[PDB]
Amino acid sequence: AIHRIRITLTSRNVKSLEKVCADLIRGAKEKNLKVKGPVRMPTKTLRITTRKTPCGEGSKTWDRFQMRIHKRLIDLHSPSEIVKQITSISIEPGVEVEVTIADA
Amino acid sequence: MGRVRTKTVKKAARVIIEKYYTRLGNDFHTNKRVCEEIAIIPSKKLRNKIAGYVTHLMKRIQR
Amino acid sequence: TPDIKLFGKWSTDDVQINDISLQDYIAVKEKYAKYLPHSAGRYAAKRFRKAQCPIVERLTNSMMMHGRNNGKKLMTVRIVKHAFEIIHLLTGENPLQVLVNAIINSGPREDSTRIGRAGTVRRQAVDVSPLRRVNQAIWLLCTGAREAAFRNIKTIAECLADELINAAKGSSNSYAIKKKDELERVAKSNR
Amino acid sequence: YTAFLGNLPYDVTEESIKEFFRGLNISAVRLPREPSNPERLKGFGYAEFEDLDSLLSALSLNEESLGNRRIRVDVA
Amino acid sequence: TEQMTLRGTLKGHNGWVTQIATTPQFPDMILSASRDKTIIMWKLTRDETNYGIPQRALRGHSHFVSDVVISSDGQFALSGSWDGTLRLWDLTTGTTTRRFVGHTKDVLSVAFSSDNRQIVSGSRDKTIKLWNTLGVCKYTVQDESHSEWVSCVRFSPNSSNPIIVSCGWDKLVKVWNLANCKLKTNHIGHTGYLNTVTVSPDGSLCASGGKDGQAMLWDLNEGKHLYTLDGGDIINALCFSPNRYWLCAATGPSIKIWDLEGKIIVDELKQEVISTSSKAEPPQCTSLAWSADGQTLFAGYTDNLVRVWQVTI
Amino acid sequence: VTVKDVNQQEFVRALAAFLKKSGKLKVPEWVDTVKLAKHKELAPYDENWFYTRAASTARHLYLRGGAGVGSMTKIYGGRQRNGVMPSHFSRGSKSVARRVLQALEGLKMVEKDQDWGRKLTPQGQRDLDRIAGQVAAAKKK
Amino acid sequence: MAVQISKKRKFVADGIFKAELNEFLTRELAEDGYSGVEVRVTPTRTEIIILATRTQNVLGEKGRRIRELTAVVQKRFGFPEGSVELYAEKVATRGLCAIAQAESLRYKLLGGLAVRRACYGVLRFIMESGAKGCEVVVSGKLRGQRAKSMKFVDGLMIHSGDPVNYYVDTAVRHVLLRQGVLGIKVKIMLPWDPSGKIGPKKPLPDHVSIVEPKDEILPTTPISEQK
Amino acid sequence: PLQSVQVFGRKKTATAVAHCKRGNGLIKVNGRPLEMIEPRTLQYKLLEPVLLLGKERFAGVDIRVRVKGGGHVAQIYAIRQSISKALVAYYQKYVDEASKKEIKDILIQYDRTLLVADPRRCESKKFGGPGARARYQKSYR
RNA sequence: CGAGACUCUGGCAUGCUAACUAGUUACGCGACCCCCGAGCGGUCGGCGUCCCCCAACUUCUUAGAGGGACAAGUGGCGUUC
RNA sequence: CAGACACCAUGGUGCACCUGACUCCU
Repeated sequence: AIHRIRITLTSRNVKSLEKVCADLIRGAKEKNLKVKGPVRMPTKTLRITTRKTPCGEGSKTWDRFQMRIHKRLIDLHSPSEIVKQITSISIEPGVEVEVTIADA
Repeated sequence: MGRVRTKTVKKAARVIIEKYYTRLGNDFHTNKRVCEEIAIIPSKKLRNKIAGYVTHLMKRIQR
Repeated sequence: TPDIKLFGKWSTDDVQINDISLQDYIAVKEKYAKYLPHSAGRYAAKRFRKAQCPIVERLTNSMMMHGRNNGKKLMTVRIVKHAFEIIHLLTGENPLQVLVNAIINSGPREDSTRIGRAGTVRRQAVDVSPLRRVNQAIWLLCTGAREAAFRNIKTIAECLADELINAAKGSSNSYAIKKKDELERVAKSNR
Repeated sequence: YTAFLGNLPYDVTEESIKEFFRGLNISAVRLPREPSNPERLKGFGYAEFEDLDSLLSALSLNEESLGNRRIRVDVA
Repeated sequence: TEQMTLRGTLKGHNGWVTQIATTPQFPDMILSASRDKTIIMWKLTRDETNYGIPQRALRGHSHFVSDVVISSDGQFALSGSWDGTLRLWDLTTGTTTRRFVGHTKDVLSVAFSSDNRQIVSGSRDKTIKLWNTLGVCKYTVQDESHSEWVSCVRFSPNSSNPIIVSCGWDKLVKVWNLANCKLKTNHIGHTGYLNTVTVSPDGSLCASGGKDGQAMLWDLNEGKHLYTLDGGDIINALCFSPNRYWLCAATGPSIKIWDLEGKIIVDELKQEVISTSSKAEPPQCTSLAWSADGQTLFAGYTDNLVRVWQVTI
Repeated sequence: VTVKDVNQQEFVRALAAFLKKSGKLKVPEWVDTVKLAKHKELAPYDENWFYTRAASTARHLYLRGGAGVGSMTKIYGGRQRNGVMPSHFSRGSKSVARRVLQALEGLKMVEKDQDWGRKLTPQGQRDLDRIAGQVAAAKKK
Repeated sequence: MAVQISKKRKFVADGIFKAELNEFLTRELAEDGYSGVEVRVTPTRTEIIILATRTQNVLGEKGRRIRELTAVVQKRFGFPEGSVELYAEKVATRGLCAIAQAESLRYKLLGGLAVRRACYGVLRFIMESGAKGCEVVVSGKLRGQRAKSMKFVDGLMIHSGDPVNYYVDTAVRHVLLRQGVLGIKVKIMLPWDPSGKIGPKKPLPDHVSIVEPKDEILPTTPISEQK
Repeated sequence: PLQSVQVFGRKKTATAVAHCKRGNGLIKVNGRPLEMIEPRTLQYKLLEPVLLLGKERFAGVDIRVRVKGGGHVAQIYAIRQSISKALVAYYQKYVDEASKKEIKDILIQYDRTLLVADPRRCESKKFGGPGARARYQKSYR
């Protein structure tokens, strides 16, 4: 029986995230699952304001570093074991892929 | 006044004219896609300036 | 409305644009037929956008100065449309046309630019632009409005209507009649 | 699959390894030696293989010393 | 021979009117593919104020519709557009009956059959995709199918034979049979890359014209060369008339129209005015199409006008 | 319809009279002397704002799915004038604004419902749309 | 994500393991010619892969040192048994490995060789292995209390805009002296910028490649064959 | 179900989506007409194009609008650009090119740019100054 | 070498790809239902709420590929560069 | 080319330093 499994994908490298999300959607249809598609959750812009000048006599030089993480979920109406079986294999580097029993 | 054409557009467009004067035309979206076809330009905007100056050249050289 | 567009509570028609140089810098009914003075919220995008903005809309613009009053056109257009009401109950005339006459008698004719002569102060008899003649009209009109209200029972609208009426016909009780003439004084003056 | 080495003792490579690490054939292996005239004992080179019948020997024939060197068969 | 006085002008376009198409039921319908990312339907008033009124806007692409082709009835609009998609519109309303994703590059060509089933498109992706009306790419004609940009795929009227007469940027015309997609012939020996190609309206004779603009005539039933009808300027559109053999060349400085049985020039529909710059001066006819009858010669230029000519002696 | 179709400033005063037509609107024991908000330099002119505030609350809860104590406290306050310091928005009293809520709940003008708090009563959906028509038929701003 | 640290915090916390590891193995694996680490997240195994130019000191004898090199990493940085499996990485080129070169030049400058001559030896050698550009800066006090800077540049070095950041391989070494500290600052602009395979950020933004036409000409008459 | 077109009208951060659905209904900006929320000082602006086009173009459709973002003033142009575009998009696909063009002809001589998007947004703030272009008060000797 | 080129951002993509951590419109639209108004009243239209679906779509929204800006165009000017 | 032209003082200190080789043995 099917079991609507969320596949949450978090990364900061978009085209790394995109090339793995391409693997998950196709490989779910390569060996048949639900295929649903990329539910584009918005990116989170982690912005931190820093001093560019230590021992800051002179000019107030402000420096800001941003880091953008990128979320998306893939809910799959598909049989619970072989959802996580086909997807979670063969992807070790670069991209966190979170298959999820919930949204049952 | 600004964004006047530097050395990189004119030197690149010159080689394009003398080899492709048949397959070049005067429509930009022709020549922009022709500079997609016949050239390897590391930017669309650089290709906009090159193939646009190709249309600048092709209008001149057909005179 | 598709035949003729008027002002929000007055008429853009029956407006007597009666200066020599100030044609097509003063227009309320020619292309600028507006119930609501607001173009896009910017007026310094071009040098052209000055003559694009009508004098009725620049008045709502040139009023909001004085940083506590800056960034407030909704207070301004209120007080500006209040000021037209205070014109008509003092005049009976079209208060746009009073405002349109107020640009006329407040616009200078010849002014002076600075020049040097033997260490002594002389100034060159020059015309100003009819763009500037409007801009020297409006800014002197906008000065006497907030100033006379600033420690008086009268609001700015009561002072601005008195500023327009006494500059619609020069009465030297509006600030704009009194300061135009000092600008025009220097032209027939030095050298 | 290569077994990168920081040294590789006296049965170095280039028909010194065509019968020692494995029995199955290889393509070509670079060594800094000129492996015919000096008979010089030196290792800064590598060992390229095809990885069909090569993995069984060298992971028990790592960590060793044919001369006084130390074979690090770390496969990648 | 006969002549053509200026019957009128069409109005109402943004960008260059890249193609024009009549449906066989309505010669009062002209579907004019303009560079506004939205083809305009024109139900022809045949007026002197305009020649027609804008009937529909088939709204929306990401780039320009190069070739357009109507249903043989006048109900559907195949806007083969440079967004990568051909879009089969409901020509009466809007309403894409089928967007054709699958051409990876700018869709140069589109053809819609007398069968009203065969959709064949050529593009800058150097593919020839025999689509179906549901977007089913029934076959993508490749493997020496114009190894340069596929310029324009053209139907022989498919009651004669199921032929795509496809010209390309490889100075060739690849003439195929359909549903097997092997060459009826490759027309070899053209000068200049072939911007356009036409059929005789029985699928009988093949005329090919391009960059050099030499209207090379071929026995389309044979793939054997008749002669080279002589243009010389870059032909942007060729079309035999459906009522007589009048092939017309959409060229740079003019519109060279001829009689083709026998070979004589009928007129030369001019398109130039005095605007000397002079690298900026001349407009060109980028598209000519006949009427549904072949009485009105529609000429969709690069000037946002389609000047028309009912044949008047 | 809604009450958003009719004049809101008439609505917060016609329903204020309707809460006076209710006769009770469950006023707190402290409105003659209170600060009532850290935004206000002065105590209120009267006590009859409390009808208007609940006439402003029941209109607000007609549109929500339900709200309560913190939601009313951002509505009626504004810039807290910080004297020698820059002024900032905050929230005033959370007791009298809750006293508003328990009143309209007690009169069944709004009622404790879903979405965490008080949504309209259907009697309130009548009595708002009743006085909405009383707002609308009188004048239309 | 509940109930861990934030997904905001997690991708913050990913580099925090990276920084303390690289600083520590700069302090100890510089004897390997420390080119870096490679922590590969694999199931049931933390594949740490030690990038170096002398990988004959990573195991010691019979994997001796790895069982204390991992026992630093596996035990201090939160790893179970069998997780941290150490791997060598003897990098193929080293002349494109300025990190290991400013390491190795410090084995010629702090290790002992003449100032120009070591900068003749290595700067040639990093160009011998290949460089679009390669530069050597030794900055600070020398010959008493006066600060000096020794620039040894080879190849092409660009600095414009955005491709200054992609195209180079840079190394700074704080070499300690009996009189001060100098900075061995070695940058190598990558020869694999338009190539290898290909390099970063589509080939050079000041450059355009075209293909040759070889088309649209013919001697032939128009004559076809049925195919 | 009834025929409809969806559009948008845009200020800096203000998108108002109006579905110009066939039938008989108002221009319901958030379900209500324009005599609501009370900015009502730019009130002649948003009421202007309906007078110039006639309400029968807008009353031959129901226009219910969803609006979000911006301030009060940013939404006034956001709804005025939208329902102008709603009326164009209704006639263009469904009814006629000629009326929507005449609608486009009516909207454009006073030209509030009610059919094209506007690229004006808030400029990105850089450091070293309290303003987007203005800098701090400087001190010299 | 810098600068340009280049990156990123503001824009322009009812094209295109995705959505049940977004939604939207869409129904039957009911329901809390208000007659407020039309409509006798249903229904309509109604802010929310929800029936909401195995509706639909990505329009809003998100983020993905793309395209769009190049005097490019035109028409003057300028070594006519 | 071709309209109008005033006085305005002073002031100071260290490091620019004189040769070649390439058995890293890969």
